[PDB]
Amino acid sequence: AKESMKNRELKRQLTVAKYAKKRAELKAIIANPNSSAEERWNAQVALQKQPRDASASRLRNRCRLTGRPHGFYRKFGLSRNKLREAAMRGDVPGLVKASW
Amino acid sequence: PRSLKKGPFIDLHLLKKVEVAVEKNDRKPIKTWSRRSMILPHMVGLTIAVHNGRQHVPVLVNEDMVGHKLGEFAATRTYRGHA
Amino acid sequence: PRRRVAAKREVLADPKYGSQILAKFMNHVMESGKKAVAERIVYGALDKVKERGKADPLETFEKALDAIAPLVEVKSRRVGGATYQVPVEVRPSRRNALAMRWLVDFARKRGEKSMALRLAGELLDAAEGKGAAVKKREDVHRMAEANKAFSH
Amino acid sequence: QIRIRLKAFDHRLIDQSTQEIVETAKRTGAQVRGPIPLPTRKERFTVLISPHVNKDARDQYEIRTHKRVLDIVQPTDKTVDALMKLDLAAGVEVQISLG
Amino acid sequence: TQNYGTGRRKTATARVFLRPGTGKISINNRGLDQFFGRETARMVVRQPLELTETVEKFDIFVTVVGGGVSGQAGAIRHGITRALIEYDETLRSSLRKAGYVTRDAREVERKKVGLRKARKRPQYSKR
Amino acid sequence: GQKVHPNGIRLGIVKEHTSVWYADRKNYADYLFADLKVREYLQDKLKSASVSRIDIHRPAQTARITIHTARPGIVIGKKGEDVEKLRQDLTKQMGVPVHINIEEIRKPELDAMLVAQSVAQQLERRVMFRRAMKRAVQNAMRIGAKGIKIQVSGRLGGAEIARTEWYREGRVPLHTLRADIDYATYEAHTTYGVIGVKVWIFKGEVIG
RNA sequence: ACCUUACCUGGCCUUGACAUGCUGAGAACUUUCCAGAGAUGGAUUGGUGCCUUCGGGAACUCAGACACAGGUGCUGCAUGGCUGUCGUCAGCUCGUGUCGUGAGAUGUUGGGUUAAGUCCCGUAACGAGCGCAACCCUUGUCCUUAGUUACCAGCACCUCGGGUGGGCACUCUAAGGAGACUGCCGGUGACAAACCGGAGGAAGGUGGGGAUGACGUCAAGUCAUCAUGGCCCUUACGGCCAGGGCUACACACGUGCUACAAUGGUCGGUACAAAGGGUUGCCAAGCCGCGAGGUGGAGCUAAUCCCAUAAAACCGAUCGUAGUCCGGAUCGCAGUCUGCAACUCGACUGCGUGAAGUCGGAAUCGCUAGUAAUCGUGAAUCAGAAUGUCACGGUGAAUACGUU
Ligand SMILES: [Mg+2]
Ligand SMILES: [Mg+2]
Ligand SMILES: [Mg+2]
Ligand SMILES: [Mg+2]
Ligand SMILES: [Mg+2]
Ligand SMILES: [Mg+2]
Ligand SMILES: [Mg+2]
Ligand SMILES: [Mg+2]
Ligand SMILES: [Mg+2]
Ligand SMILES: [Mg+2]
Ligand SMILES: [Mg+2]
Ligand SMILES: [Mg+2]
Ligand SMILES: [Mg+2]
Ligand SMILES: [Mg+2]
Ligand SMILES: [Mg+2]
Ligand SMILES: [Mg+2]
Ligand SMILES: [Mg+2]
Ligand SMILES: [Mg+2]
Ligand SMILES: [Mg+2]
Ligand SMILES: [Mg+2]
Ligand SMILES: [Mg+2]
Ligand SMILES: [Mg+2]
Ligand SMILES: [Mg+2]
Ligand SMILES: [Mg+2]
Ligand SMILES: [Mg+2]
Repeated sequence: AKESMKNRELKRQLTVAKYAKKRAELKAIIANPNSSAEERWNAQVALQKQPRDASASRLRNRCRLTGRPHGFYRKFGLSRNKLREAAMRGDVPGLVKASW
Repeated sequence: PRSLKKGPFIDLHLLKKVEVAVEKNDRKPIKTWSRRSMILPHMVGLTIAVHNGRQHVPVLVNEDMVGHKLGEFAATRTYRGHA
Repeated sequence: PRRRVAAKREVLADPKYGSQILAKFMNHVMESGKKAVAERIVYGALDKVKERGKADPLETFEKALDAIAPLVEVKSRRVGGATYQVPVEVRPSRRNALAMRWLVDFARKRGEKSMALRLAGELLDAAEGKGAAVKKREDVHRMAEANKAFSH
Repeated sequence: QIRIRLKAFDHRLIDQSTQEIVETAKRTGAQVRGPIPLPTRKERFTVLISPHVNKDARDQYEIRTHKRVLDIVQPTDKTVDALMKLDLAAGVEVQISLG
Repeated sequence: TQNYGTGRRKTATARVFLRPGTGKISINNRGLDQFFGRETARMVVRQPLELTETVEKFDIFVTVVGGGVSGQAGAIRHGITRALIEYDETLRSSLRKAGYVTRDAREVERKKVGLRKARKRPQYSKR
Repeated sequence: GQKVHPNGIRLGIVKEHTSVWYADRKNYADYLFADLKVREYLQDKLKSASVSRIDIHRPAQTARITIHTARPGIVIGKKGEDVEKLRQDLTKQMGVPVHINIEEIRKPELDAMLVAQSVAQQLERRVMFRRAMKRAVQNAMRIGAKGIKIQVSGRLGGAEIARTEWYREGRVPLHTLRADIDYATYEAHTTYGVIGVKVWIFKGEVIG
């Protein structure tokens, strides 16, 4: 949970949202059924021209409070051992201990 | 293996260097880090020094090693043997 | 257990012979919850029994069961230096359970084509005292009567 | 004709809202097709409680979503909208259809 | 006329209707043999009929849903017994001694945390 | 042995959630993050005002914040030059516009969080924990407070070893789910390390 | 796989990727360029913006100077918080009184009884507290409320589908209640607490299961989730980037999965679940491929549409005890999908090959009823990646004389 880790994940999220659409039509051109080979090649080279650290696959979502890479839950935004703290105090609406 | 939708995968800078190296024939190795790049059929007969993790190993390319990747000719672990 | 609180259950539903003992025998031959497979095996064995000859297959079944239940059982007990083996009479309920367990276990290891054939062979052979189960019963009986000194 | 869908995280206040909507509808002279309790949605979580290695020591949590359906027949006065601040007060999600 | 019973067994339920008839029997609008194929399910679904010796007189209409085949058969038996009780409500004893009126409460025990199954544990090597 | 959080296990029985709103998968995480951040910010700024409970309600696209404090005059002073500034600030943080009202808590010494505040502050002021904990128990039990328990753990005084000392009075049934136990935890950051303070307060039973 | 990432090799920054304080110079942005592995640097068509007390200012961007920032660096034997363990074991104490010179004792000992320091009866002790039990969730029966997207008993039509008109009967869903209390009877018992049986009931003796963890123990675990006392680095123990590593392999151990087959393997015909997830999503019908899959775009912010065909079981045919129509490892060739990118190092598909394995030494583990055994389904994490984890149903046993 170094501050550098959080800073650079924020940078990654900003830069992936920066383009966020050129990638879309470039993928559409590459995967198009009938698009000719030359368009395929131009799309490939254009998409590879983009910065490497600009794809959604490099985003590793962390705890928005501590930046813990592991034990993340997407229903909340919290990690494993901040969710329990929030839920015990009754902050989280709807969350209760259950047995069934 | 990569799908057949896009035949090869080659890096732009490595491809540019390879295509430059044909105006004057094979004389010097091309220094690179791109182990992910597949060898093309038209760069045969030229020597490429690929990164290893500590240095660059020189590989002389012949016709039989076309469909492979550069990183396949640079072992990243030593293991001289337990005994 | 220590509390002596175990209560016995009542599930006993012979479908088409209406014989109380065959349901428990099928429970003994059952493996891994597959009631139907054991059902089929036992019925096939009884069909083989009824077609080898004129004997009622069910009657041959309880005749074999009677001719295989042991009368006395040997119980081990360490007396402080050696483990002796006293005899004791077998409870009426334990006799039939021991008989079925032995019969099934020895039919498991015969070596004919299908398990139903193994079971049929065991019932035919033990119905007069010639199977492996009957000689195990004789071994238990002689072992028990060779320790009659303790008995009490 | 108008239909109302009600969603909440607990049963007391959703019951209160259903009761008040129904009684207002009865007072205003309209007809109501009875409230329908749709099956609740139960989503469960199992979370480790130690900061470090204790795998068998877990703790389990749950969220329940309760859903009710109302619908009215023969409407002439439309003040169910007029209670936009009151039909839903704190934590009730209300969906209106056939407005 | 008619009588209605609701049977329940192992997450399965059955609605049974008894009318005057000649033992037609129909489950989910198909015959008993087509539903329970060569097992004791026929025996268990018929048991109260012969114990009360009214197998031939009642026409039965059944709709069953949920569970497995044995659970469905148990549901049919339970519903049949309840409807038979409400028809001629004097033989409650006769079924009671047979244990048909009682509803079996056994259910699938839930999985527990740290265990493999509801009761099985990992192997426990001590060294 | 490790206990369970008394506030956590009594949710839906005697206790109520601080935040009361409905959200769906679109924006549940956003609302939860906003609630946590605004609670941290509000508790951080106005520590001087004795604030314990901060409830958040979210009707359609709007927020209402109710603050429980023992100093209404401090938060709302001379017509409230601070409440309006706080309103604009909290509207800057939260997406939705914010409505604020201040609800004072009568009997401040009966609130577990306020008692923890006071004990931690005294331990900051180098007061002997003996006297602090005794006086807290006495002031609580003198009026109401049908039971109370206080626990202080750490390097008490300046000893080069950490221990736990706890004082109890009345009856505090922790295994009873009908007991409206009010619980609080707080940290005192001293010159040698952290000292933890835990407070349980038992008001009484509830029926119906 | 890259990222995670904390490690290695090399390239590169020094108020710095991030905070506040000072100063000067300008908006932010958008420009599809070149060099480089990239970090980065040099070029770069466009409007130089908003509010104006027109003195200027805000946000944002860039450069300098210091106080600084920064550290997944050390100490868990300086700590907070959180957790395991004994142990869901039935115990652990206090106030007043009394006994002893004192440490201490009494209460809390004794006869019964209980799952229980549970209760009764006696008693220099009289009371209280934390534990036990009850309150809580779920499952098992019944009633009221309500009948849509759920249901179809009765009626009408029906292309024979709850498909339609319609119905409030039923199943079901979900809120409120009833019910189970040793309540009634016989016997024993100090005619007490209680115990053994019986009737009624869906359920009988804390009905089944779960949550609930007393005072303390182990200087138990965590400084790497977070927080933090002291110590340590500040041209590096801080920060940025590209390749590699965490996947190595003469060996040893722990936990699983698949088998060694005939209660079985293949082919054909057929029946019955629960639970859950889907708008940066699920992803149909039709069509194209042996296949993984590709095109397509309907429906659904969901009791409505999708994921989505449950499997074992049953019926028919074949195999006939063979290292085999068993077993599937390994390897060769050819592909699909995700992803900037499947060499190191992904998951699947087709064709071929077809290993060890014939029920396992000393030793050792789980399980008492819907349990063990066995069969399948779903979700979290997640671009892709589960034989693990957590849940869900189907079929369905053996045994307990007893405390040596
Ligand atoms: Mg930090
Ligand atoms: Mg990832
Ligand atoms: Mg269950
Ligand atoms: Mg071992
Ligand atoms: Mg420490
Ligand atoms: Mg420790
Ligand atoms: Mg500590
Ligand atoms: Mg004690
Ligand atoms: Mg005392
Ligand atoms: Mg005393
Ligand atoms: Mg004295
Ligand atoms: Mg004592
Ligand atoms: Mg006693
Ligand atoms: Mg007690
Ligand atoms: Mg009875
Ligand atoms: Mg009884
Ligand atoms: Mg309890
Ligand atoms: Mg616990
Ligand atoms: Mg230690
Ligand atoms: Mg250690
Ligand atoms: Mg790297
Ligand atoms: Mg590893
Ligand atoms: Mg095969
Ligand atoms: Mg047990
Ligand atoms: Mg199961």
